Amino acid sequence: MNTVPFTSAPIEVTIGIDQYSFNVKENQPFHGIKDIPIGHVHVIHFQHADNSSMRYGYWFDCRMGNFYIQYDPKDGLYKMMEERDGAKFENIVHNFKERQMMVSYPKIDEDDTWYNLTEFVQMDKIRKIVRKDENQFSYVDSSMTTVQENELSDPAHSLNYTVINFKSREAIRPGHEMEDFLDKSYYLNTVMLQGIFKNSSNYFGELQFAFLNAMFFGNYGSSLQWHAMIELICSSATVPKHMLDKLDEILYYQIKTLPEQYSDILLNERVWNICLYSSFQKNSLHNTEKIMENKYPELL
Amino acid sequence: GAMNSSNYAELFNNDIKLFVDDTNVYRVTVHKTFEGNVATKAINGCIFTLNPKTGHLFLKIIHTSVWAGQKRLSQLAKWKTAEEVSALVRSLPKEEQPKQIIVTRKAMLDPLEVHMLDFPNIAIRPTELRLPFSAAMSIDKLSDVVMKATEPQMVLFNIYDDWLDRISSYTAFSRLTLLLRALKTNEESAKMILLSDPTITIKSYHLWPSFTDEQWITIESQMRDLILTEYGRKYNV
Ligand SMILES: COC(=O)CN(C)C(=O)/C=C/c1ccsc1
Ligand SMILES: COC(=O)CN(C)C(=O)/C=C/c1ccsc1
Repeated sequence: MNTVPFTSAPIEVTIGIDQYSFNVKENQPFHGIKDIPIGHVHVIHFQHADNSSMRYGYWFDCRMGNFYIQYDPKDGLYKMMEERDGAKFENIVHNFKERQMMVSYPKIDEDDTWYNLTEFVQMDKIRKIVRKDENQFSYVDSSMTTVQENELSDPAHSLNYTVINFKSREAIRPGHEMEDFLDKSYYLNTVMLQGIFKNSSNYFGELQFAFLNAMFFGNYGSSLQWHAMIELICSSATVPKHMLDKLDEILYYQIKTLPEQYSDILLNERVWNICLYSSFQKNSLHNTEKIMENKYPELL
Repeated sequence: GAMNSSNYAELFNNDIKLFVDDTNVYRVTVHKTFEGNVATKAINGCIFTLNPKTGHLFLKIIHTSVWAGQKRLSQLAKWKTAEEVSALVRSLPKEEQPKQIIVTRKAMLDPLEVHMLDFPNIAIRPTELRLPFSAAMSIDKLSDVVMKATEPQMVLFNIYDDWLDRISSYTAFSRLTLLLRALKTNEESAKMILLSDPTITIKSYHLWPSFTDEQWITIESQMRDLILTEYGRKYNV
């Protein structure tokens, strides 16, 4: 179990760790988060009490280094940083735990929610999306735009998601215009899964990473990307059975975890109705369709 | 964006454009089978592709053989239309390729956009106008060449005959649409109007009769009366 210590908490802020969150008052004696499960990526994220604009945060993996948070009063935000001095870090953390100034990552033992949301999200793969190679952790916020969004403006601060575009030469083989547009199996299986992604696990990870940035930061381009990667599979007539089964599980937990009050902006009515009711895979998403109909029947 | 009453004059400026109408591409008769079921029998059709500035009409005849052994024909018809329009553009010299293609029905936008991905600088647009181009199979010489075809075939037609020698494209298009609207609302009456007088003939290389200016005005009036009429007969007004 790993620890992300905080130097201090000078401004009132709501702190998230994965799907948990807690309020820290201005200059409250708070020095971090302890008992973080090893083996998963994690996101630690922030919304200032003053300016609910800009949710922001840090993707990280505690196996990749010792990380802490420190408020920067010039840039005005909580910054993740890496401590290279191992003995200095253990010494810092042990003192803060002795004085009990840390919140415990509160995992219930029956609960596989985080694993289920992150099964295929790696930290090294996450670095391909967020280019800032000098850090082992990745910064994301509400307003960052995607590579495809800039095509339609700062490239250093972009989300490099896989560009998916159903009306593109990449998606459409010359001479198969109708076939490829109505049955996207060629674009799923050859272009994306065999050409850019290699296996069906990498494909799922980008899709999962897209969802979590949408949910935690309200990042709109990530929401577009999630729905695109779902639609590409639902609109393919030929999808390996194992990928469909896994897809239904993936989506099931995404829908389960989504804040009830955010469904109106995070869920695309058109994509979901098409996927569940019209697409080739309309009968292949039993768990996802059951939870969507019981929890968000309005959308449908 | 879309084409409507407010930007109507763009049709007659000097940027090449084509209207594409797919209404008559897939045509069937419906009939009863010996077992008392219903079956369709396809008949020949046509794509109506028109330069509104020049009158130049590229009439691609859709021979019934293209449907043989195919499913979901109404949907295939839109993709076949898009494929043939795309082939047409690619066959034209660059300086003759359109800068815009305006589709008369919105279901053609995606089929055509996908077939024209190689031409990113050609704009594919819908329209809010209810253009009567479905009535082009009421023009005897066009209907005749579609029904006689035994194979796929492209026939070039000038839908304005020689009118541009005497009138502007704006007026020529307005005459054409008035004639097509009448033929669509009441074909027999409209055809009666056009041909009542045996002394006015249709030249062998024309579609419509050789009316003088004064006669076209009378004709145009009669078509407007017909259209207002049928609208009463229809709505009881
Ligand atoms: C430049 O594009 C990429 O790097 C996308 N590909 C092809 C991946 O495999 C990434 C998967 C992934 C992303 C977050 S968690 C997993
Ligand atoms: C004057 O009456 C005519 O019939 C003359 N036309 C046919 C033309 O000059 C060319 C038409 C055309 C060209 C490409 S597609 C149609």
